[PDB]
Formats: sequence, structure tokens, C-alpha cells
Amino acid sequence: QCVNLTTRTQLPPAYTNSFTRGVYYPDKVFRSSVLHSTQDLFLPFFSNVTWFHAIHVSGTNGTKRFDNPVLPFNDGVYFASTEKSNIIRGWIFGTTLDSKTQSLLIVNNATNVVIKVCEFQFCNDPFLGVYYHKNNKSWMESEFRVYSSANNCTFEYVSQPFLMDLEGNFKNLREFVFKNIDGYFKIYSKHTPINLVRDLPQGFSALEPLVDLPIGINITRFQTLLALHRSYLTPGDSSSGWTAGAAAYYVGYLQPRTFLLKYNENGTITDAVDCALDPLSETKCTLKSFTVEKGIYQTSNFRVQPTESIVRFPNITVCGPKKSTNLVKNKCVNFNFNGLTGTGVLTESNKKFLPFQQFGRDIADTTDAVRDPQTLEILDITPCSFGGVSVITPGTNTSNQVAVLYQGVNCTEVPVAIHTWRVYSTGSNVFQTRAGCLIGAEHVNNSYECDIPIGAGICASYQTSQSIIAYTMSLG
Amino acid sequence: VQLQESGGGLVQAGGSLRLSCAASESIFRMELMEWYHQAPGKQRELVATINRCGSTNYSDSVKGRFIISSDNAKNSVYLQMNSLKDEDTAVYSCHARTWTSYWGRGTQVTVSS
Amino acid sequence: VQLQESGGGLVQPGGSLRLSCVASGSVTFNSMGWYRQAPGKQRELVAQITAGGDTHYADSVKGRFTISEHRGKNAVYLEMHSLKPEDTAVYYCHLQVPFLGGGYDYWGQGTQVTVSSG
Amino acid sequence: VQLQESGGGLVQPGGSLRLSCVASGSVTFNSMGWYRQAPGKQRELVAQITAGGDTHYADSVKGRFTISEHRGKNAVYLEMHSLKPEDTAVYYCHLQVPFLGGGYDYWGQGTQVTVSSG
Ligand SMILES: *[C@@H]1O[C@H](CO)[C@@H](O)[C@H](O)[C@H]1NC(C)=O
Ligand SMILES: *[C@@H]1O[C@H](CO)[C@@H](O)[C@H](O)[C@H]1NC(C)=O
Ligand SMILES: *[C@@H]1O[C@H](CO)[C@@H](O)[C@H](O)[C@H]1NC(C)=O
Ligand SMILES: *[C@@H]1O[C@H](CO)[C@@H](O)[C@H](O)[C@H]1NC(C)=O
Ligand SMILES: *[C@@H]1O[C@H](CO)[C@@H](O)[C@H](O)[C@H]1NC(C)=O
Ligand SMILES: *[C@@H]1O[C@H](CO)[C@@H](O)[C@H](O)[C@H]1NC(C)=O
Ligand SMILES: *[C@@H]1O[C@H](CO)[C@@H](O)[C@H](O)[C@H]1NC(C)=O
Ligand SMILES: *[C@@H]1O[C@H](CO)[C@@H](O)[C@H](O)[C@H]1NC(C)=O
Ligand SMILES: *[C@@H]1O[C@H](CO)[C@@H](O)[C@H](O)[C@H]1NC(C)=O
Ligand SMILES: *[C@@H]1O[C@H](CO)[C@@H](O)[C@H](O)[C@H]1NC(C)=O
Ligand SMILES: *[C@@H]1O[C@H](CO)[C@@H](O)[C@H](O)[C@H]1NC(C)=O
Repeated sequence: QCVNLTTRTQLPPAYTNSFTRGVYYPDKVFRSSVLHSTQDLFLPFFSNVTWFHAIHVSGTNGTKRFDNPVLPFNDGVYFASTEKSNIIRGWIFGTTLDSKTQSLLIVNNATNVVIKVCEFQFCNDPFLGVYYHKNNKSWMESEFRVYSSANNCTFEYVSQPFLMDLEGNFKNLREFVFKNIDGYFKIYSKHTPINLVRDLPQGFSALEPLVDLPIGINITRFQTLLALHRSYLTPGDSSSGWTAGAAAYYVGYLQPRTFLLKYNENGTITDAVDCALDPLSETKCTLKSFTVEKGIYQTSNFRVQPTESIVRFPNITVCGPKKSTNLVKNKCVNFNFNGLTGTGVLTESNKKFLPFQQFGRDIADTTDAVRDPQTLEILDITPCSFGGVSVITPGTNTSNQVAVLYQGVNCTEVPVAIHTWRVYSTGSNVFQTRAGCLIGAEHVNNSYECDIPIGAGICASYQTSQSIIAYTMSLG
Repeated sequence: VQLQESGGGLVQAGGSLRLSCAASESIFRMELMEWYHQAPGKQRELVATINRCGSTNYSDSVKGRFIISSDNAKNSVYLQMNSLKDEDTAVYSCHARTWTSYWGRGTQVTVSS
Repeated sequence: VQLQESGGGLVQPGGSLRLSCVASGSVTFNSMGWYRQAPGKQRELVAQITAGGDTHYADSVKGRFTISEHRGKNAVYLEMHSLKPEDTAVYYCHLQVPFLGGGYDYWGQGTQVTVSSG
Repeated sequence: VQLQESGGGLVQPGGSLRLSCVASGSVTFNSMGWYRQAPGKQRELVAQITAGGDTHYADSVKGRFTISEHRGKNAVYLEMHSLKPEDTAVYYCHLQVPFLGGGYDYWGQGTQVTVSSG
């Protein structure tokens, strides 16, 4: 059945960040000595994962309590566990975790492994006991208190017998990337042995798939089953558990991103580069290499997006006259004047329309001026700004600092118009050129024979205040 | 934004103070960040530095009095001063270098002796 | 279409307002007219200004209405003041564009104004 | 899906056979077992080979069944001799992929062997 423990008290958790972890084999092919660009669900590089200690001591006395809160599930979960006594045992998945909706269950029962999908009646605090005493023969007698009952189960599984917990720093890492797509339960998994650690360390480990489960249920929330080393009837304070819950687990949530994976000759994924993390990483992804030489490279195109859409049909009459809400100017918006649709910034114009004219076209391809139906103020439209983005870098293996040149635009509009990496536009390092706006480089009055040609008589170079400087080229 | 610090002012010799250079961008993506100080009439000199892995370094006049730390619950890097002398009167600045370097404006610290 | 003219606020007796003919561009004229009409009765000639300067006014609007022109923005203004409930109507401004000697004035664009205590 | 299996056919008592669990690639395991099952009876362990070198045999398969491995071809093999009519069964390979302290044997694939005189 079920047993009620004490309240979780909503403890404020520490956080840690996963330095380049949790990339798995996306496809089912064998690729050797290739650099492949894969767009799929991955855990972002250098992302914050939240880590729970298995058993926390709210006081050093021995006041020990579980940390197994229910957590969301949006398009996959990277779950790592660092532990040495199989204190974590499995997971439940579902939407409501009650009798209303189907629920899936993976758990290690002592020695066997059982997977089910039923209408389990999960209570609030599932736990698996394993206590011992020297007298008689107990040696982890156990209690299995996960679900009250199960009805008309569809998927069944059991495995074979095995071993249990111990009645010492070789903590093992176990990583899983549970994702549910197309009514499946892709469980990418990998075990590794590590020693002399306290948290999850920086490292790289490609994860290989383990099993696909044909399940086909709606999944939104999941929990974690923890092995208890005690008994609620006679709960001990200290040394009852495993060193005050040093074993712990980390949760992070996948996002749809593009990665550059480096398959070595053997077909084993060795390195990865996250495109959307840095300007330098986008340069690597566009050049399809892990090292880039000195120069400037055009990565992508920056375009101002229309903020809000406005309409302006109101002729005033006949048929059904409509309304236009309001009118906004000096702002890049989507506009529909009497059915003429487009995007642009509307501004007050000094052109003088003849009384019988509606719109003008000085360029012969685009109507640069328009007459407003409500008030006869004549508005000229200008296309929202855009331009290429060039990444100025010295040698990739000299330094990882780069500068960014937005070509052919003023940069009173760069930080907000575009939505990846963020600039924050420090006041001193947004030097303006004729060729565009420069971000991440300072100004130097001195002149040198110019290394990297930026344009309009400005060239940039590297000096050990940002490491990259821009100056006006000298002729000798 | 602004990587701003919040702490400083007038202190008494042998006192203590806390600095809270705090960032909106994630602390872990920094990959290296430090504190420097500019003394009145003296060129700027490094105080202390911490990188992403965990290595921590100080200059000679820094060890044993104030150490560096960063609690991963509010993104911030901490430098609590202990037993200040009159010669630590300076302007303290925190720097954090992502793909480009980011700078704060520092804070005045003056010890009365 | 040609020109356009609308807008204006409701007022109470004794109030003041300055009706303005929306600047539609440069147009040839010799007499800017202001008519007023309310349901149940015909359009009536209210205020006429000639390009030379002749100011024709109805007997019912003497000493309360002032008509003027501004050629910088090419708009004729009618200042209406000392208002009474008899001014509850729509006001229409007619242009002067010569046609075959003169015709097709442009009063079609109007503004609704009601003068009542509530 | 991982591993694949094939091999094995009907034979006559007193003969010999070389059952094979065709190896689908380099995998990490410790307990690699041969199992048998006949209709009307439960599936009982035939034999097991450990990573270290301990070889476990059931009682009924003493002196007649032998389990061998080839790391180079990575495949596991069973030399089964002294054929008896009771040996008719579907044979399986249960694997030891380490999962959460042990689990997910891959024995779902079988190989049919029938021992009879006709
Ligand atoms: C356990 O306690 C909680 C909180 O009082 C209660 O909501 C729940 O119904 C209890 N469960 C059982 C099985 O008694
Ligand atoms: C229990 O721990 C608290 C702090 O967690 C401490 O203040 C208290 O003195 C301790 N008491 C005993 C009896 O250990
Ligand atoms: C664990 O639970 C499963 C559930 O079916 C059961 O088959 C198995 O025998 C149990 N093992 C132990 C050691 O209790
Ligand atoms: C001692 O252990 C045995 C298990 O063989 C159990 O049946 C018995 O109830 C235990 N007795 C006590 C007093 O714990
Ligand atoms: C399983 O049982 C529940 C209620 O016990 C019922 O609502 C559901 O339809 C059943 N499932 C099937 C496939 O019959
Ligand atoms: C899963 O359930 C939620 C409500 O709990 C619902 O909004 C969602 O649409 C469901 N998913 C599917 C695929 O029906
Ligand atoms: C490929 O893998 C095998 C076995 O892991 C190893 O012996 C071999 O050296 C690897 N290839 C290279 C080029 O290292
Ligand atoms: C790359 O590194 C090597 C040694 O690590 C160094 O000799 C070389 O100069 C570096 N590349 C550049 C462009 O400086
Ligand atoms: C952007 O820079 C150009 C450079 O000449 C300048 O003309 C323009 O006024 C600037 N825009 C703003 C909004 O300051
Ligand atoms: C030096 O650079 C500054 C801007 O950084 C500029 O205002 C100043 O005029 C320059 N000095 C000379 C001599 O050009
Ligand atoms: C990571 O931690 C910071 C505080 O250290 C927190 O504000 C932020 O929300 C966390 N990020 C995620 C994705 O949980």
C-alpha cells in the first residue's frame, strides 16, 4: 500500500550547469570521419540543470527527508544520476498520476526490472525500503509502496534476478535522455564509472539508445522513485541513510537546436559544437569545420521584424465601412491601407499629392507614398532595415573572442529588433562605422597596416578594453 | 545587464564588507571573470580571478584576507573583504568575458585610518 | 472624392468651437462656403468668404460666427461662438472649383455638431 | 532490437548440433545465457557464461552441452551433443546489458530445434 512521510517543505534547491553533456546518436546510420549538422532535440550546451540531493538533512542532527518532487515533461528530459548504492530506482510518467489517466512505470524491484502502463493509483510519497539488522537474517528486507492497485494493464515486462544494496568513493554516473515521440518511449542510456568526485564533472559522453517502447500515451509530468534505507515506524536520524543522501540526481530539459557532431573514423561521436551559442559557433557551423582561420565570414542575415499589424480601410459609408483601430508612425509595422498590404515604417511626408491621386511610386517598383483615408496627411513608407552579419575573428586557436559587424545598418535598432546570442550593447563598445555597426571592438587612434579588412577605410586586429580593436588604415 | 556591483563606501580599518557583482546573463556561460582595482594616482591592478572550471587565483597582496566565491542560486560572484587596511582604498571593478568582454563601473572603497 | 472633411466635438449652449476645413492640397477656388442642415429642414447658407475678401453672413449668424482663411495650409476656419440649441445640425463646407462657368461644389464632406445642455 | 539470431534445425536423437547466437556487434555484458522452452513447460535456464570465465550449467545438461565464445567475431556458440527427445525446444539468448543495476535481457528472438526420429 502507501505510507505517508513528512512534508517536502519546498526547499530552495541549488543549481548546476551541464558543461557539454547529453548528446546522443540522433539517427540510425553509420557515419565515419564526417562532420554532420543535425537539427533535433538536444540539451543546450552550458545550460542550467537543477540538482536534487536524494536525502537532505534539514539539520545536521539527522533530520533527513526525501527530495522527489513531481516535475514537468516538455519534449524530453535529460536525467543524470551520480550514486553508489542504487538509491534511485525508477520513474513514473503520466499526465495526472491518478485513476483518471494512464500512467507508465519503470522500476527496479530489488533485483528484477518491471515496466508497466496501467491506471495506477499513485499516492504522494512512493518509496522502496531496504533495512537490515545484525541479529537474525534481514539483510535489506524491503517494502514496495509505489502503487495502490493496477487495472487492465497492457504492456508487461520482467527480467531476471540480480543483487541488492550494500549493508568507497567509486560513485557511478548513469545518464538517460527519456523522450516520447510518435507514441514511443525512446530511452537513450549510458553508464560510466568515475571516482573522486562530488558533483557531475565536465566531460563528453555520447549516449546510445537502449530500447523503444510502443506506448502511445499522453505524457506531461514525471517523478522519481527513491530507495529508502530506514523505516517510518522507527525512523533513525543519522547513519540510517546513505551518508545524508550524497547520491543525487540532476534534471535538464531538451530544446530543439542544431548541433555539429564530429563522427570520427570509428563511428563514435567524439565532439559537438552548438551553433546557436556564440558568434564563433555559428561561424564554425556555416564553414563546416571546427577551426577557422583569420578573416571575416558572413554567417546570417539580420532583419527587423514588424511589431504589430494595423489596418486603415475606414474610408470615412457604402456596403459596410469598417474601423482601423489606431495609427502609428516612425515604427516598423505591418500596414494595410485600403487593401494595399505591406511592411514598413510610416512617416510624415512633405510631398504634395494632386487632389485626385491616391498613391505614388517614384521608384517604379514600389509605392513609396500613400494617402491616409481618415486624415489626408500623406505618409511615405520605407522598408524595415536589414543586412548581413559578419563575424570578425582572429585565429580560432589564438583566442575565442570575436566581434560582430552588422553590415549596412545603424545600430540604434540592433538589440531589440532581432530576437541565440545576446549583445547587451555596452555603451563603449558599439562603435559606429560607415559599413555598419561594430559590436565587441573598441576604438584606437593609432594607425597600423591593417590586418582584417572591415571596410570604408576601417580595419580590425587583435591586441592583448576588448582584445579586438578597430582603427583607420594607414598607408605606410 | 550592466554587470553592476552593489557594495562599497567608507569602512574602518579591520572591518569587513561584501561585493555583489550580479549579472542577468547566466553566470556559468561567462567562462572567466575577475575583479581589478584602480588606486588613486596608481594604475589599475588585478585583485582576483575565477574561471568556469573552478580554478581560483589572487595576487600577492590578496591571499589570506579576502577570497572569491559564486553561489549558484542567484547568479553573482562574491568577494567579501576582511580586515581592510588604509592602502586598499581604491575603485573596484568586476569584469566578465563571454564571446566579448563585459564591464561594470566599479565602486569606491575607502578605509579610514 | 477629391477633398475630405470630418470631425468635430459636441458642445453645450454658450460654448465656442473653431471648425476647420481639412487641408486637401492646393485647389483653385474663389469662394469658400459653409452650409448647415438638420433633419426635417433644408440646407441653409451660413457663411461665405470670397477670395477677394467678401464676407457674406446669414442674418441668424450675425455677430457670433467669424470666417477666415489660411493660405499656408489652404484651410478656411469658422469660429462659432455664443451657441444656442438652434445650431444642432451637420455642417458642410462647399468649394468653388469652376466648371463650365462654375458648378459641382464640394460640400459632400461634413461634420456633425449638436449644441445641447446634455 | 539490437541483437539478431538465426541458425539451428531439426535433428535426430544421438546426433550433434552447433547452435549459434549470431553476434550483432560489440556490446558490453557479463552474463550471457542460453535458455530453452518447450510448450506445456516453463522456460528454464540451460547455461550461462560470465565475463570472468565462470561457466554455469543446469543439471540436465551436464556432459552434453558446452558454451563457447569468440571475441574476434564477438559471437556465442553452444556445442550440444548426446541428443535426446527431451531436448526439443525453442532456444534463446538472454543478455546482460547493464541497466539500473541490471535488466533488459534481449532473449525475445528464438531458434527452433526439434529432436525426433521422424
Ligand atoms: C496522506 O496525507 C495527505 C496529507 O494529509 C493526505 O492528503 C492523503 O490522503 C494521505 N494519504 C493516505 C493514503 O491516507
Ligand atoms: C541540531 O542541529 C542544529 C542545527 O541544524 C543545532 O543548532 C543544534 O544544536 C543541534 N542539536 C543537537 C542536539 O545536535
Ligand atoms: C519485484 O516485483 C515484480 C513485479 O511483478 C515481481 O515479479 C518480482 O518477483 C519482484 N521481486 C522481488 C525480489 O520481490
Ligand atoms: C527471523 O528471520 C526469519 C527469516 O528466515 C523470519 O521468518 C522471522 O520472522 C524473523 N524473526 C524475527 C524475530 O525477526
Ligand atoms: C481499463 O479500466 C478502466 C477502468 O477500470 C476503463 O475505463 C478502461 O476503458 C479500461 N481499458 C480498456 C482497454 O478496456
Ligand atoms: C495531454 O493532456 C493535456 C491536458 O492534460 C492536453 O492539453 C493535451 O492536448 C494532451 N495531449 C494530446 C496529444 O492529446
Ligand atoms: C577504433 O576502435 C577500436 C576499438 O575500440 C580501437 O582499437 C581503434 O584504435 C579505434 N580506432 C582508432 C583510429 O583509434
Ligand atoms: C595554433 O596552436 C599552435 C600550438 O598549439 C600554435 O603554434 C599556432 O600558432 C596556433 N595558430 C595560430 C594561427 O596562431
Ligand atoms: C543612424 O546613423 C546614421 C549615420 O549617418 C544617421 O544619419 C541616423 O540619423 C542614425 N539614426 C538614428 C535613429 O540616430
Ligand atoms: C583619440 O580618440 C578619441 C576617441 O576615442 C577622439 O575623441 C580623439 O579626437 C582622438 N585623438 C586624436 C588626436 O585624434
Ligand atoms: C539557472 O539558475 C539561475 C540562478 O542560478 C536561475 O535564475 C535560472 O532560472 C536557472 N535556469 C534554468 C533554465 O532553470
